[PDB]
Amino acid sequence: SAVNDPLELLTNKGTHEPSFLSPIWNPIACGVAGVGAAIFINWGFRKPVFSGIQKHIAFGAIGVGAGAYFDQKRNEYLAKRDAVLRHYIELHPDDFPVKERKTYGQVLESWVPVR
Amino acid sequence: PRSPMASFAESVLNVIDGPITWFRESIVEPNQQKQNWYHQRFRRVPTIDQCYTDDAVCRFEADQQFRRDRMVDNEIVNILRQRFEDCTLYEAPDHMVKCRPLMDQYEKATENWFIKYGDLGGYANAKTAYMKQKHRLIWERRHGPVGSGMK
Amino acid sequence: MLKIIFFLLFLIPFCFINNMYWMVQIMMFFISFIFLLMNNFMNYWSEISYFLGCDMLSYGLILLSLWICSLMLLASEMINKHNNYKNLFLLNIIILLLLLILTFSSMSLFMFYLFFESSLIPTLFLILGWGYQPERLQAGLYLLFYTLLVSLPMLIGIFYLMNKIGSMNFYLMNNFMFNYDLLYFCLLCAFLVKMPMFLVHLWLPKAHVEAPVSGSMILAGIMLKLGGYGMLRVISFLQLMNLKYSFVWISISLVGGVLVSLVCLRQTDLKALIAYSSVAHMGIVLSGLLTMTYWGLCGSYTLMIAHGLCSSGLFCLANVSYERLGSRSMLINKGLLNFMPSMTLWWFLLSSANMAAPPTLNLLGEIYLLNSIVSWSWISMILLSFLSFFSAAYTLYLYSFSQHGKLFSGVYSFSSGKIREYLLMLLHWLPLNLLILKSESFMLWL
Amino acid sequence: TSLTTEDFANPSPKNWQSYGFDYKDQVEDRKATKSTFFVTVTLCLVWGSFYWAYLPDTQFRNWAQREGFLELRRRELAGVDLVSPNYVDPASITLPSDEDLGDTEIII
Amino acid sequence: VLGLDKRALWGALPLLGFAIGHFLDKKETERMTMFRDKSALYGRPAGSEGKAPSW
Amino acid sequence: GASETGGVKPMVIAGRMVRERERLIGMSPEERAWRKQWLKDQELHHGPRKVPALELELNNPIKRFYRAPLDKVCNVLEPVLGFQRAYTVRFWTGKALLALTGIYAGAYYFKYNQNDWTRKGGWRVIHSRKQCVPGDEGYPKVSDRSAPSDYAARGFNESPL
Repeated sequence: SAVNDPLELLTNKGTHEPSFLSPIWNPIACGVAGVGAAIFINWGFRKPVFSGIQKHIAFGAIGVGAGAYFDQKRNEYLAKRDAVLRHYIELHPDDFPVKERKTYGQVLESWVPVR
Repeated sequence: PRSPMASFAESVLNVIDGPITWFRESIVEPNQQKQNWYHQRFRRVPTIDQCYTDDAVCRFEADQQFRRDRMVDNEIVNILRQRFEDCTLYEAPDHMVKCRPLMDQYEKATENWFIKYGDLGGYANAKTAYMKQKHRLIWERRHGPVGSGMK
Repeated sequence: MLKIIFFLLFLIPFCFINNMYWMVQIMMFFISFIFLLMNNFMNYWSEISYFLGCDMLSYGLILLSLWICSLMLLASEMINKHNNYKNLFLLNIIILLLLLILTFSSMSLFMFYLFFESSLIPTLFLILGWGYQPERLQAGLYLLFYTLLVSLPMLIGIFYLMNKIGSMNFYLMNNFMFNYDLLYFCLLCAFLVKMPMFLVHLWLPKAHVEAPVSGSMILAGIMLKLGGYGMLRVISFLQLMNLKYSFVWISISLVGGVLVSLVCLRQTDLKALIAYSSVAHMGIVLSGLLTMTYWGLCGSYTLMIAHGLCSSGLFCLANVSYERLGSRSMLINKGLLNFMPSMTLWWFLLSSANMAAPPTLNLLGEIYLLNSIVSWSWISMILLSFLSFFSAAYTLYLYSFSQHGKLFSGVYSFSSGKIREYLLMLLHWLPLNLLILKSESFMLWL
Repeated sequence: TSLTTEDFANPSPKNWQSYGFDYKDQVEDRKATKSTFFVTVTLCLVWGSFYWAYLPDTQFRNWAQREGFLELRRRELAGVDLVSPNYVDPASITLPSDEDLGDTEIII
Repeated sequence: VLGLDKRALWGALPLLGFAIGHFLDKKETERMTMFRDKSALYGRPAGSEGKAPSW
Repeated sequence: GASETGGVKPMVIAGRMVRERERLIGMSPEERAWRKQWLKDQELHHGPRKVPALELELNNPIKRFYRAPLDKVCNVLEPVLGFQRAYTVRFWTGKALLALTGIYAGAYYFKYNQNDWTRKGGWRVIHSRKQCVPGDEGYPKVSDRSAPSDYAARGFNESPL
C-alpha cells in the first residue's frame, strides 16, 4: 500500500516461510560441535580418535539437547522483542507518524556525470 | 567466361561446390528433423518514475528493463554503422555520394544514444538515466538547448 | 551454489587419510569442471542460498581461484616428496579455498569483509610453515600488518553504512550516494593497499620473494584481486566522492607504474622482478577502475583474471629454476635454454603474455583500461606510453637474461624438467588464450 | 658398477624414471599421472570448452541482435527517431517549476 | 586409462557432499514461491493460467 | 626407488680443457693425454641404433591406429621404391589428404553456416561489387541496393518474422 505505517511494518502475517536449515541448524551445529570436541580429547591424549565412542555420543547428545533448549528460548526473546517495539509504537503515535511514500516523479536529486 | 583464367576459375568453383551441395542434399538435410524455435517477448514494465523511493522490487524491475533496452539501443547503432560500413564497400570508388545519407542516419542515432545513455559510465541504472533527463530538461527551458551556454 | 561449498567441506577429511595427496587435486579439479557447467549468470545476483549468490563478476573470480588453487597442489609436489607436514599443508589450502569461495560468493558487504581478511590467516600459516629463507618472519608480519592496519578501519566504515542504508546487500547500497570525505578513505584506502598502490606496496616484494611457490601463486593470484574485486563493488555508491580525489590515485598509480618498471630493470632476483611486475600492471588496473567508465570497469575485471593466471604462471617457472640451481638470483640463472630447452618455450609464452602480447586475454583487458584512461584525460598518454614501453623492457630482460646467455660455471648436476612441470605450465597459459574465444562471459559483468 | 656395452643396450626394466608425481612407488607415479591428465585435459579443457561453445544464450546478446533488427525495422517504418533521446517521454514528465528549485544546483 | 584405484572409492564422500549441497539449494528454490509467475516481466496473464507453474 | 639417472652415476669428465682459454695458458702432460682421449671418444663409428621400446613409448594407442591404415601402403610400397621414397609417398598422400578435406569443410562452412542476423558470432562476409565491363551482361549495370534496408541485411530481409 501507499502508506508507511510503522506498526504495519512490524506486524507479522505468516507469509514468510523459515528456511529448511533454520529449525535444525542449531541442533545439528551443536551436535557436530560436541562430537568434534570429543575428537580433540582423544587426539590430545594420543588416543585413537574414534576410541571410546561413549564420550562422542554424550558430547553429541549433550550438544543437541543444549542447542534445542537455547534455540527454544531464542525465539521467545525475539518474539518478546518485537512485542516491545509494537507496544512502544502504539503508545507514541506522534513520534512515529504515518508518512507518505514519495516516488521518483516528485523528487529531484543529483546525479554523478562521470565524463 | 571470356577470359582464359576465368574459364579455369569456374572449373574449380564447380569442383568445390559440387560435393558440398551433394553432401548437404544427400546426408545432412534429408536426415534432419523438423523443429521450431521462437523469439523472447518482454512485456513492458513500469518505468522508474512510478517506483516508490522505498520499494526495491519495482526498482529492480525497471533497472533490468533499462538494461535490456540499452542493449537494443546499443546495437541499433551498431546496425546503422554496418549499413554505412557496407555501402562504403559496395559503392566505391563513388561511395561518398551514397554513404553520405547513411552516415547522416548514423550520426543522429549516436547523439540520441549519447543524450540518453551517455556520460553515465558503468553502474548506469534506471534511476541515474531518468535523473539526467530531469536535469537536462530543466536546463533546456532555462538556458535553451545545450551548446548555446548559459544566460 | 551450496553444491560447491559442501563439496569442499566433505573433502576436508581427505587431508587426514594418508596417501591421499594426489586424490585431492582430482577432487579439486573435478569440482572446477562441475562449477564450469553452471554458468548461467547475469549482472544481477543469481542462485540464492541463504546468503550466497553469484553474478558474472563473482563467477569468473571464483572460477579463477578454483583453477589456481588446484594448480597450487601440482606446483607444490615437493611437499609431498618430503612428507613435510603434507596433511596440514592440504588442510591449509582447502580451508583457504573455502574462504575465497565465500568471499566472492557473499552477497552482503559485511560478509565480503568477514571472509576478505579471514583468508589471510591461512595464507600467513602458509608462508611461515613452508618457506625456506629466514626472512619469512620479517615478510610474514608485513603481509599481516599492512592488511590488518588498513582493514580494521574499514570495519568501521562498513558499520556506519548500516545506520544509513539499513542493510549490507550490494544491490540496496547502490541506491545511495554518500558525501562524507572520510568514509571514502575508509573503503578505498583499505583496498588501495591490497592492490597494491605504488607507495604502499612495500609488503608485496617481501611477501612474494619469501613465500613458498604455492604461497606465491595465491598471493599473486587471488590476494591482489580481493582488493580489486572489493573496489568494483564499493565505487558504485562512492561515485560523487570519487570525482574529487580520483586524480590523486590515478597520478600515483600511473607514475607509480613507470617508476616501478625502472625498478624492475635494476632488480637481480627472479622472484623480486616478477613481484614488482605485479605492481606495474596492477597500477593500470586500479587506474582504469577509478576512471569508472564502462570500458575501464569491464577491462579491469578482465585484466585481473588474465594477470593472475600469468603472474601465477611466472612464479611456477622461477620455482622450477630455483629448485635446481638452488639460487633465485639472475646471475646464477643464465642460459637455461641450454640446460632445459623444452622449458624455455613456456618461459616465453608466459613472459609474452605479461607484456600484453596477443592473442592472450591479457591484451584484451589492457586495450580497454588504456581506452578509459585516455578518455579520462589526454595528458595520460605520456606515461601510459612509457609504462607500456617499459612493461616490455623488463619482461625481455627477465626472459632473455635468464634463458639466452652462456651457462653458469659453478652449477652442479641436476635433474631435467619433469612431465608434472610441463603440465603445470600448460594449464596456466593455455586457458589464458582460449578464454579470448568466450570473453563474452568473463568481460560483460556490467 | 662397471656396466657393459649391453647393459646400456638392453634396458633393465628394474629401475624407473619418475614423471614428477611420485619418487617411491612406480605404479603410483604412473597412476597419478594418468588420472591427473584425464580430469585436467579430457574434461576441463576438451569437454569444458565444447560445452562452453554450445552454452545457451544467457547474456541476451544474441537475443538483442534480433531486437536490433526487428526494433529498427518497426521504428524506421514508424517515423520515429531510430534511438529515442528520452528515457521517458518529456511531456509525461512533470518538471518542478523554477520557484520550487530555489537555487538547487543543476548539472548536465 | 583413468589410472584410478580403490583409494578413489573415498571420493564418494565428497560426491555425497555434492548431492546434499544440491538438495538444500533445490529445497531453497521451493521456498521461493511468492513472485513465482507473478512478476510484471514474466507474470502469467490474468485468467486461464497453466496448471503447473513454470520453474 | 626412482633413479632419474638410471644408476649411471652423473659426473663431469672433460675437466678444465673444455674452455679454450684454460687450454692455451697451459696443460700438464696428463691433461693433454686426457684431453686427447676425450675427443677420440666423441667419434661415433655407427649411426644411432633403433630401439623398439621408444617407438611404442612415444606413440599413444590412438595415434598407432589413427595412422595404421596409411602405414599399410607404406608397407606395401616400401619394397617397390625403397623405404625413403615410399615413406615420402606415405607422408604426402596423407598430409595432403587432410588439406583437401580441410578446404571442403571450410568451403562448406562459408556456404551454409555463415553468420546471419539470428546470431552474433560466426564469420560475416560483406563482398563488394564486381567490375562490370563491356561484353558482360547488361553493361549499364547499377547497384541494386538503393534503400538503406538493402545494406547489411545479413539475411534479415528474407526472415519470416
